[PDB]
Amino acid sequence: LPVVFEDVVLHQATILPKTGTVSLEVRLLEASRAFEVSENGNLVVSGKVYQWDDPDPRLFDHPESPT
Amino acid sequence: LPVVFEDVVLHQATILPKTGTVSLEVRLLEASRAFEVSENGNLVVSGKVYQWDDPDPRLFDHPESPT
Repeated sequence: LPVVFEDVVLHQATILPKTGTVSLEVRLLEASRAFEVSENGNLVVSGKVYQWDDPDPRLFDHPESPT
Repeated sequence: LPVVFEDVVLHQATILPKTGTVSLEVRLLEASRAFEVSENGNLVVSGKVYQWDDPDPRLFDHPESPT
């Protein structure tokens, strides 16, 4: 699956504890091409994710050097 | 449940069939306080819906008429 992300925003940083686990939940809206990651009911990440329909190898050609 | 809608948007109008039925699917992201209604996988309505924490009757008092 070649994927495309857009307008990714990180609202808060989750801190992994030394002992235990943290549960991260992902909810997708296929129609609106929007996603949302949450922890304990608190929004942590949001943006837009959808499949890349027509990949272009041109995109990954290395850009002209700053120097 | 006193509810508050916000930034509601309608993308298309569904034509109720004369014969048969039409099924609408609604999805909520409680963390983002957003909702989407999809018809056959097509976005129809979008916005933000959340519970009204502190209702106040003063809001519904009729504004004085300019005439």
